[PDB]
This record gives sequence, C-alpha cells and structure tokens, in this order.
Amino acid sequence: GRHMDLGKKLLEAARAGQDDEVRILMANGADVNANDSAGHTPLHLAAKRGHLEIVEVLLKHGADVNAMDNTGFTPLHLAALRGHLEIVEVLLKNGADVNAQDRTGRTPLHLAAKLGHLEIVEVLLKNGADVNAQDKFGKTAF
Amino acid sequence: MTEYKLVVVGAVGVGKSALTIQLIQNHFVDEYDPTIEDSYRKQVVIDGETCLLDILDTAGQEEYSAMRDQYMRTGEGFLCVFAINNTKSFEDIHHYREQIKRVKDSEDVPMVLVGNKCDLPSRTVDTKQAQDLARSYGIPFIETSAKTRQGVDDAFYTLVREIR
Ligand SMILES: Nc1nc2c(ncn2[C@@H]2O[C@H](COP(=O)(O)OP(=O)(O)OP(O)(O)=S)[C@@H](O)[C@H]2O)c(=O)[nH]1
Ligand SMILES: [Mg+2]
Repeated sequence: GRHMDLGKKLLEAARAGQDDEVRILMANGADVNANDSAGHTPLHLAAKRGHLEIVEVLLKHGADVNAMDNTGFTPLHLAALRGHLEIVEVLLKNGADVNAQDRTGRTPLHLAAKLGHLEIVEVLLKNGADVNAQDKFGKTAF
Repeated sequence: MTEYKLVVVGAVGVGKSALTIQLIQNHFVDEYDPTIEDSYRKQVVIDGETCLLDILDTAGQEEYSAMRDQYMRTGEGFLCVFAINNTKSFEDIHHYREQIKRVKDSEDVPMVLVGNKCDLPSRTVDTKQAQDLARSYGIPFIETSAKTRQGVDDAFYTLVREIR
C-alpha cells in the first residue's frame, strides 16, 4: 500500500530532480529499485535527467547499478545517450557493466558513438568497452 | 500467444507517450516528459485471441534521429501519429514512412495513420486531408484522443490486424 506508493513518489522525485525529497522517501522505507511501467528505476531517471547528486545518493542506498528497463537499457546506456560525462564516470566506478546489451544488442558505446558523444566514447574505452562488440544485426559501434 | 512488435512514431509533442500510457495504464498524462526510447508490455484480447503487445514509444526530438534505423529494423508495425493542430507533424508522416520503407526494403509495411488530439476545438489539419493521405499510402486512418481515451484501443488493435 504505502511502500508501493513511496516507490512511485521516489520515481517522480528522481525524475523531477528533488535531491532532498529522495533522501526522505528512502528513510520512510521506499524501494530504491521501484519500477515505472516502462521498467525504469530511479537511477535510470536520474541518470537520464543528468542529476549527479541523486545518482550518488541512490548508489549509496543500494540501487542496482545494472538494472535494465523494458528496452534493456541500463543507467549507463541512458547517461551515454545523452552525454552526461560525470554520471558515466560514477556509474563505472560503482560497477556498471561497460558492455551491457539492450534488447537489440547495443552497448553504451553503440549509443554514445551513434549520438556523437566523443568524450563518452573515450571514457568508455578507458573502462574496457569492447570496440568490436556487435549488436544483434552484426553491427559494431563504428 | 502471438507477440506483436508495435512502434509509435511521430513529431515532438503529438501525444505518442500519452497514447501509449493510455493503452497501458488507462490514464492521461498532462505533463510533457520528452521520450528517448521506452518499452511497454501488455497482454490483451483482440478479435477473441490473447496476445502480447510489445510497444516501443520513440523520440520525436530530431537529436535522436540516428536511433530510428534500429527500431525500424525491429518493428513489425508502426503507429504513425500526428496531432490535428500541428501541420508540421502531419507533413512529417512522409519522412517517417520513407525511412521505414528504406530500412525494411519494402512498400508494404504494416502501418496505421493516427490523427491525435481530436478532443481539441480548432484544428489546422483536415480530416479529409488525412483520409486522403492514408488512402494514398493504402493504410487505415484512426482519429484518437489520449485525453478522452477515444480511439485508443482501436488504433493499436487496428495496427495488430495489419500485422496479420
Ligand atoms: N488535448 C490533448 N492533449 C494531448 C493529447 N495527447 C497528448 N496531449 C498533450 O500533449 C503534450 C505532449 O504529449 P506527449 O504524449 O508527451 O507527446 P510525445 O509525442 O510523446 O512527444 P515526445 O516524447 O516524442 S518529445 C502533453 O501535455 C499531453 O498531455 C490529446 O489527445 N489531447
Ligand atoms: Mg513521448
């Protein structure tokens, strides 16, 4: 009842970037890995939006750093897609899988290279991203 | 059951996400959150048969246009949405259609034209103009409102029938 409802508010707070509302919801027992209907966790929404503080907070609270939404994106896919560098770094220092595949086989490197995020491509390669990784169509990142 | 891979495409702000969340959760989101790429899953009954809808809700924003190829390769059917007070978004159906054809190397890809926001008072895109566009393309045309829920099931269920 309540616990489910704290999850939905945590999702909203993580998306809308309310750094302190997040801290409260957690201490009222909210689930750090609550899912929206698209399968996003709070860490996906915070990584997507570029809220570094909220990303740090969620990880300090046991957030699953390699959680996958219904498309198969991890938070590292989301941060890379939109060029959030410090987020990409922090996710990687907390054990993010650098070669995690979405449902079509795309790594974070695939998405970063697709959208031209060159600084993300470099940081990904420094962290053991595979240059020859293929998606499910046989296509590499380039 | 049979799984149908449905892809919702169209310009920024036409109601792709609001249509989709109406189908899945039966509620209308008044708030714009720009979509990158979201997947939704629903087990439904269509024409008396149980099936699963695997729905991808896509980015209208042109900054993500390089991701289109990928979802055009994977989708079985495309819900081509415009808003009835958004001339540009109607005109953009052409660009979406052309890319789909090129990626599937085919002129016959399951597709439905969706004129969204039919609850709105004034409109700049004529019903006749849209009916004509759909007849040119040889595809069905459905008028929807994510706000009232009008034509929501009809639109998705119609795309399913086109995949069959
Ligand atoms: N009046 C009315 N408003 C609608 C309807 N569908 C969506 N809207 C409104 O339009 C706005 C944008 O809708 P949204 O569903 O986010 O567009 P989108 O096509 O997903 O845009 P994007 O993610 O590619 S950037 C929202 O405020 C939403 O409430 C409708 O049928 N009628
Ligand atoms: Mg959307």
